[PDB]
Amino acid sequence: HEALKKLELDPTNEKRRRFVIRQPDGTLRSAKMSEMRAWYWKEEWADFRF
Amino acid sequence: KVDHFHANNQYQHAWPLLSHDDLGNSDQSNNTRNIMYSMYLPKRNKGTAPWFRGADTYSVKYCEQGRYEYQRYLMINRFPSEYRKHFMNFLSNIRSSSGPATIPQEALHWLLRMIVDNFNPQHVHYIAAMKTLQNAGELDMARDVWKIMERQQTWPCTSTICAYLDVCVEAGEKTWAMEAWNRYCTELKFLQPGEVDPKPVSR
Amino acid sequence: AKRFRYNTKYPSLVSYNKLPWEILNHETPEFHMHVAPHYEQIMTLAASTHVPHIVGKKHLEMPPEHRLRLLPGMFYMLDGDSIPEGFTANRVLDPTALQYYGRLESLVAPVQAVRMLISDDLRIVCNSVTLQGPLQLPVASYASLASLEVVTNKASASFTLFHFVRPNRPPSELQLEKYYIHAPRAMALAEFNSTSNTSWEPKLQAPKRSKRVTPLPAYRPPQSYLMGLAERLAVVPGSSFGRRSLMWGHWF
Amino acid sequence: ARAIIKRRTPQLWGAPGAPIIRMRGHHVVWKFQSYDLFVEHTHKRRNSDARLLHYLGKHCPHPQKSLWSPDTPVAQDRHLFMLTTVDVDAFKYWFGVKRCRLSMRPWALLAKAGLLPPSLRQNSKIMPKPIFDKEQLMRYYLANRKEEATIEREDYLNYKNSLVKSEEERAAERPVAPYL
Amino acid sequence: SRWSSVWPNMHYGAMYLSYSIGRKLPMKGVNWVTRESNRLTNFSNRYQAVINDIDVKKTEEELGITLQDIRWNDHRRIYWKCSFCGSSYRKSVSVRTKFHAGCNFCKGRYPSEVLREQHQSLSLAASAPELIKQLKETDKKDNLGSLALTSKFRAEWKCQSCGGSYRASVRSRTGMVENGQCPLHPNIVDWSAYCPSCSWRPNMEAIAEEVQRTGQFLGLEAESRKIASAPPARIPRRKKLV
Amino acid sequence: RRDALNGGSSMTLGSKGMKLSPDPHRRRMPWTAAKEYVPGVVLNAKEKMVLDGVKLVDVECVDRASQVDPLEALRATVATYEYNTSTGKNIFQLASQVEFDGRGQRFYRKEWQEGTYDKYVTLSAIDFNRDGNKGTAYGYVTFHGETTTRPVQIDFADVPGWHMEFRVERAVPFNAIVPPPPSIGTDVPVDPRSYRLRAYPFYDAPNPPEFVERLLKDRGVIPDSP
Amino acid sequence: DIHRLKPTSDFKAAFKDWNDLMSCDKRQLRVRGIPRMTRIAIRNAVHAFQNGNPPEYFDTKE
Amino acid sequence: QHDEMRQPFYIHEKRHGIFSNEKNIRKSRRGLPFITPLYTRHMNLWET
Amino acid sequence: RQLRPYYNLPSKSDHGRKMTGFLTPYRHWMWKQNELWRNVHEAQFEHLRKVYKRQWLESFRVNADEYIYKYNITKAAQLAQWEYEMQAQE
Amino acid sequence: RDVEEKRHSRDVVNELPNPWTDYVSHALPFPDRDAGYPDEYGDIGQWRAP
Amino acid sequence: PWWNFQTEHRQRCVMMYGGSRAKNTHNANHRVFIKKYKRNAFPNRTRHHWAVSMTGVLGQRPRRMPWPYDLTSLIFNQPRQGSDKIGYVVGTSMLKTAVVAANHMVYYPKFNQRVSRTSRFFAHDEDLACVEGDLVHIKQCRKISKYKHYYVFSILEPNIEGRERLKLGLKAVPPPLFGYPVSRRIVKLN
Amino acid sequence: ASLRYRRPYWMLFLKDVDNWKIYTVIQQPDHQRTEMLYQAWLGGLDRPYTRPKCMANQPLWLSKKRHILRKDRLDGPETPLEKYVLEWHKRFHSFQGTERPTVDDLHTALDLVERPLDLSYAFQLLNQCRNVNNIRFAKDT
Amino acid sequence: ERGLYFPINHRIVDRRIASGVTVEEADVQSRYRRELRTSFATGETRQTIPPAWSA
RNA sequence: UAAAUUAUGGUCAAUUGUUAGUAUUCAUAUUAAUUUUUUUAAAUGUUUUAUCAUUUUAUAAAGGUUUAUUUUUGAAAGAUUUUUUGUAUAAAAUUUUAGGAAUAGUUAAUAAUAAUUUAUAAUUUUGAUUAGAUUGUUUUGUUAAUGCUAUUAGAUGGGUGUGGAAAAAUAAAAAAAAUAAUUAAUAUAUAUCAAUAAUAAAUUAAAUUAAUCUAUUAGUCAGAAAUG
Ligand SMILES: [Zn+2]
Ligand SMILES: [Zn+2]
Repeated sequence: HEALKKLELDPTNEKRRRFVIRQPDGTLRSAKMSEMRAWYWKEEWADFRF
Repeated sequence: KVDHFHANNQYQHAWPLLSHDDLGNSDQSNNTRNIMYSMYLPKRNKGTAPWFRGADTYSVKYCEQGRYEYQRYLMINRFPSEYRKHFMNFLSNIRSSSGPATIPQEALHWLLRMIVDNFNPQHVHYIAAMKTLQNAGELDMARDVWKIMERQQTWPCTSTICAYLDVCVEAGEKTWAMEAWNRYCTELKFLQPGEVDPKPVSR
Repeated sequence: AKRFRYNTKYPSLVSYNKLPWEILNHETPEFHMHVAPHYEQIMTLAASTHVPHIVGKKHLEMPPEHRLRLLPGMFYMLDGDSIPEGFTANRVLDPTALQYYGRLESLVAPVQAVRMLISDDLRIVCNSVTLQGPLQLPVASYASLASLEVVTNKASASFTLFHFVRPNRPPSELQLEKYYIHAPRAMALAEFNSTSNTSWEPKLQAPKRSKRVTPLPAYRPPQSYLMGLAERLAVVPGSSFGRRSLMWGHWF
Repeated sequence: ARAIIKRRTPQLWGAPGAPIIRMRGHHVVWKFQSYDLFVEHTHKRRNSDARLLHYLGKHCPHPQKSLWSPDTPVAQDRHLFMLTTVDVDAFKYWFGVKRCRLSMRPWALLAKAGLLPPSLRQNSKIMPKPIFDKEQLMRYYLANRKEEATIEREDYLNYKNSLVKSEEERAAERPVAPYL
Repeated sequence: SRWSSVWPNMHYGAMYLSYSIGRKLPMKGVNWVTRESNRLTNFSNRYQAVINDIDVKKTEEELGITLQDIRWNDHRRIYWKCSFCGSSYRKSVSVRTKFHAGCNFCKGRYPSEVLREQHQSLSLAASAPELIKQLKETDKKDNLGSLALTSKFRAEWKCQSCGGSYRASVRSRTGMVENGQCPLHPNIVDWSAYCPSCSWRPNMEAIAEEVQRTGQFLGLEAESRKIASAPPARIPRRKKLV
Repeated sequence: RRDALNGGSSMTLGSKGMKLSPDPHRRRMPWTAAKEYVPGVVLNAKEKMVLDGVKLVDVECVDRASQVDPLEALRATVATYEYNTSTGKNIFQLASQVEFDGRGQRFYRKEWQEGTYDKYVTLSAIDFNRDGNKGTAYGYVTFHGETTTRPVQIDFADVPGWHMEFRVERAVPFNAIVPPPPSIGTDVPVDPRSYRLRAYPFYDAPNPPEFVERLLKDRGVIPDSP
Repeated sequence: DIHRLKPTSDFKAAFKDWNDLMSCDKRQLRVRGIPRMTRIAIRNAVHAFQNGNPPEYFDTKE
Repeated sequence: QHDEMRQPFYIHEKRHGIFSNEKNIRKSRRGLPFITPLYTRHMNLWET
Repeated sequence: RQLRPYYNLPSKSDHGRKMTGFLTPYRHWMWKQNELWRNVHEAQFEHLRKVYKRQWLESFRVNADEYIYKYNITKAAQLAQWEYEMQAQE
Repeated sequence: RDVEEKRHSRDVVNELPNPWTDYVSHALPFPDRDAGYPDEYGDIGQWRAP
Repeated sequence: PWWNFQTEHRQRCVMMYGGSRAKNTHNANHRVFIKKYKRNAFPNRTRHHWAVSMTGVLGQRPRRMPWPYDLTSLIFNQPRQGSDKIGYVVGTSMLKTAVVAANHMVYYPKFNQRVSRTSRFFAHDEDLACVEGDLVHIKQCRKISKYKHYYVFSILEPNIEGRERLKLGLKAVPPPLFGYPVSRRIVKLN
Repeated sequence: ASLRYRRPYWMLFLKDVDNWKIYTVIQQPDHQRTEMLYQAWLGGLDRPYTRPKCMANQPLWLSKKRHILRKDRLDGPETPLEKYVLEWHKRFHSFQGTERPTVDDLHTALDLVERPLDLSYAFQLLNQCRNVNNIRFAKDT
Repeated sequence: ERGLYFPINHRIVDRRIASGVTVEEADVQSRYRRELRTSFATGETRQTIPPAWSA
């Protein structure tokens, strides 16, 4: 739930979102941050301030 | 919803951008920065700016919430006979949920799920649920049934105090029982010779 | 597959899908099919303990108005065969009925004769099974058949069982089950107290066996065209007894 | 159980069938073909809803690239990715607790997930199916034996309750002097 | 019929299919014509191995296009022959001069597309001449004797059973893989040492040998070999939670 | 339901079997329980090719018009009998011959001695219909030692697949009720020399090596070339 | 060749050798004029064999 | 067809007891035009 | 399906079925190596169908416990407010 | 099962949690927090806050 | 997709990033009315038909709609809508049976306004107490006949005038002076 | 492959009758006189009759009436065995009998032989006691 | 021919009869429209009930 | 009947027509269409079973409906050593047509009643019954927007009353009781009513597997552009 991406991408949250990448050698591993962020609707950020 | 021509639920959550072949705009080698803004990021109407449902376009009070606080006391009333139905059902299902396969904890689960259902577990739903975990020797569970009865701030009737007290017997902890004594089964007085034995139901 | 709750479907003034009412009929071998394996447990009973109404001294004497008021369900064993009053007797030699009494006779004194008696009222039928000879049971001194003077007397004791009922009646009002009290054989223990106590030496351990088991004859797999995997087929290991996951001994 | 059966579309038994974790997906042009993974019953009406239980996810049969991560010098990461979104916890409740039938293409996926063991029909054609014999099977169990006192535990805490209220830290629930 | 219209799939190399009216028109009207500064052969100094890998006869005969008629950036779809391996394709001088795009088989002579030269994965001749004898004769073995053991090069070889031509990866043959790729089967040696149909036999030999030795076939024998041979010394075990 | 295989499993649909329940599966379909069926089609396939050149006589071939040479009617008797013994003998053709209707004699269909199967039917009664070869055949069943405790009706008597090795000891007349066989654990104690049990409730015989080398050959562990 | 609608017998010619039966794909078969229900069934049985099932199953046209 | 412009599913559970749409899934004439009226709402709205 | 081996027992009959289900004892033995490598398989597949009742319940336990610990603070606080507004109304 | 468990315990890389198999993170039916949904007025989850 | 522009469309199969998949039905079609009768020959009597109908329900327009927020939901909490209904019991002449006439809520979104509406119900009353007019509470149950799914769950005010009117003997309520509206000039003289 | 649905219930478990679809439709008034004629055709009766509401297998009673009124052939009984053969084909060949022949009633028929004709007759009664009624001949047959 | 088909006057389901019993085992035919009759149709005036001794 | 801010807090509302004295949602525009273009479909033989039988496999033909369509474990999921239970038909809100009026196996109570039981019965102008169009309540189009204007396909009686549920006389593209098979999504020219292609419509080329297609009309007084 994109409203709560900063929650569901925080290790301290036990209800964290779960992503797994099974490499092509069968080894399971857990996501990269970039892939985690891929699964939400596109996040724009540009601080015009300075 | 699903597998009709117009699938909705697969777009209902967020899938990254599939660039596997020319789905029309040479999606697979053409990388499509501006094509996404103008074209595939949905819009507020034809031509309006790209609406971004992003995870940074939601208000920062959304992350700072504790759990289940959005949930308000829901006082749900159900017909009388419908009360009876669902009562006998969560009773039957604390006694036995699945036929032969249950873990002991299915009463406990069914007591809670009675709670989460915004239901009022009667004392019979407590007696039952305490017997069925005593039988199974899940006494820490027959205790947490006490604690559920207590977090409910409920008044264990004589039957229920006897029940939990058996549990203290079997687990062998005097403390566990001393508080039930201190709390509830103190104003219990033996039947003095003059007074009526089974004082009638009153309310 | 379990049992549903209520008939919500049909007008109950016309009984529709109801499994029909079993009626044991005295004419046909079904009567004895049901009342036959029951007698053997009342025999093991009256050979273990004393139960009152079994070992009478004679018939019951009651007017034909009250005959059906006490008898129906009366079952007792007399010293010898003798038709009670107000009855006629019909011997039976049908082998398809007699066949059942095999388990009766191979556990107690073998059965000599079998009759069906009908009252002159036509409405009280007494299956009367007369037994013969030395019993196979170690009848206990404090039995009822022990007071029947049969095990006291030597061989050639012809005692006889009677079971009265009304006819055309289901196997429910055949009050022959209420004596299914199971009492064991203590005569078996009676060895270790009398003069065999110094004669018998018991061994508590096992002896040193240096020899493994001699194997069965080598297995020749079947050669007929088999039904198939008796697991997948829902057929109990011998179509007789066992567990469908304990599929021992069906061809393999 | 029907007078004139529906011919291409009979299942085994009954009108509302057992729940099954199917992985459907509409047949249009391959480029536009991705799979609606979802719990549902066997015997449906013509569409995928009337015995739809619980949308379970979506699969992309088309292996996509690392255009969400940078260009690593790491092979297994540069390989195409095949992506799917499950409903892990309602799958556990349906499959595990309500016992819905796990069809073979969906299983082919979740096997790759790591939830379920790799299926029956991921047949390594290149190795034969096994040869069972009681002599060797019992001779092994003879050789290596595990105990009742190590097996009953795992049986319990693997099919029955497993939150061991640590006997020591059940002390935190046995009150102190004001009520002890 | 109908499915004639379906576009041919495009992968992660294929750029613009040019499969509709406006998809070709604005590129159709580019009436190219070869001038002396267009002429590829004027540019041998820079593009010597682009000159030396042209199937010239295959081109002219089939196309009506001459080695002289070739631009250095000619968009015409001509045929070439790899001067490293020796396979034939139909590739335009444009996507071969702009991008260094070539033979679909010499695409993988280098072990991993990503890190192509860094591989110190050893060569073929200086490492394993027992492949140098089974590889198909090319007269380019003088150069292929440097292909890495880890190369995905779909190299063609002589089999030993059917004598014929079987094409397999140099790595899928040799067995060893550069540290950190997708590794290949434990038995890929024994299941590509032969022909795609005659690689069956050298396998079930040791498989039935154990059905005989043990009266029972269970793939777990390699496992149990590894436990009866390789004791773990100190493999850290996690503090239990129960 | 009551006893499905390995419990209730669902990695397939076939993991239960071609029926999940030794019980019926409806209370309105009593017959659909699981009995040990023995082929009805192929073991009611009476070879008509034994009965071709015989010039049969029908029960309306009673006319003098149709009466045949008694030598050819003898051809007809030998033909009809060889015609019924084509697959085998029904029990009602087995134990019409043996004295006392074979009561007490332990029958067995052919499989009931082959494999781990070890069973007989210490038959207890036989009753014949007007047409013989049909009727009600009751018998104290005996599996791997243990008998029923009452005479049950015997299934697939009226199919031709039977045998019996009449031993004179079991000749039980029409006057004495069949004394039921003893079971080897209960009614008679066990001896390790007179009877030894073929297979127990756990037992499964080692692999027939002809079957192991057929399966190897087919599944391509044993090379199989023409 | 079991099904009266999967007559795999009719096209023993389209394949030259055993390997060109075991290595033609389900689209390589539409290359070879083999109609729909035929080539799917060919592919079924071919992959059954590939594993170790020989097509030893009964013929029900009749 | 977006959900943010919709009141979520779990509110029919919070109204009619958790997992009580399933007993209507398993119904007979479920799907032809009508279904069991699914009471997803804001909770701050119930007439009840 | 239930396979129709060409070495089944062909019911030599024109009315029902030219091939019946009646194995040659090779089949009832081959069918063995068939239906035990599936029960080697669906031993883990039904070992899980429980483990995901040890996992989905030993999680609904914790989470309904926590949902009630929070909906109880909420239930109790809204109940208190109803009592208070009852006072101010009086 | 036994020989596979022997080799699995022999595998060092194992004995790590695969959070897809180990727990059902939120088994109840409803989220732990209001997630961008509408409000009494329809103020869709973006036009509001909790 | 919908948010895309006609010529910027490519592929009507999928939706690439997100949005609403839906079939752009063709509302713009000039539905018509084929006159199959004559302005003086119609096989109806009351409501003649002479132009296209707008069809639907929860679709007609003015868009009336269900609204539970009425008197009933202000007074009673309910398990399911319509359970509890308060009205002037009107009509009880069917022995042991009451007709309770109580209102619901019909909200008009376009206008931003309401009108609650009338309905003569059936309501069982074992023992025949209520008289026409007692403001009563009525609750739902299991059905009681073809048409009564309700029962008189209380009285909120008994028409004491009426009860005494019966006790004295007269009709607890005089009957309406005139009938239903007719079309014939009924000439009552003397 | 169950005909449970296509035909009415009581016709569950009807085999070896041909084309039962006529009794399904036997109530419809045209088929009614159609079978009024088929029953009169089969005869044995006098007044109109059809097989009752839900019967396809003709009544056991009517089948016995026709099976006993069908005149037994051999109107020329002369020798002992022709009389005995009429009696035997009334005993063990009247409809639905429960008695099965006796070797002692084969003996009498077998001992009424004068001619090769009676040789054939008692020989066929041997045929039947051998193969139709499944009996055991005496020791001395 | 002059009313509903399965009237609710006779629509009754008694639950002091065990489960399944009316399904497939046994018929319980009775007259339930007198045990389901109301105090307004009989006359039961619920008098104060005295207990044992005072009775 | 008080100002206040610890400074944009809680996430985009915004209307683009050349008219013709004036009053008035009303020709010409743009958006969504339809008219319009073959890149989504498609085949026959359901399948087991012990056998002339039986186990398994239940809402697309119409049928004309606006006080309308509603229901369960007993089938199955489904796990044990046996007899094992109380959860279902009900509803509730919304119902069209210019000129508007009477309708009827009837209403309630008794009832496991009354083809002739009792009665001051019931539907209706809060718009009934007849007849007419019409598939019924998260799918669109336009609009900044209350609106206006859309969404399919599915339930058309009972008659031996089988089944868990009549929904049952042919019209998947669900693997359908042994792992068949997925190296597969491809489907030949066959169809339904869905499904918007003119996909860089004109100079620099397609790190392809070289596959389909040769590509066009408008106006020319107002108002871009005219004469013979
Ligand atoms: Zn090359
Ligand atoms: Zn080779």
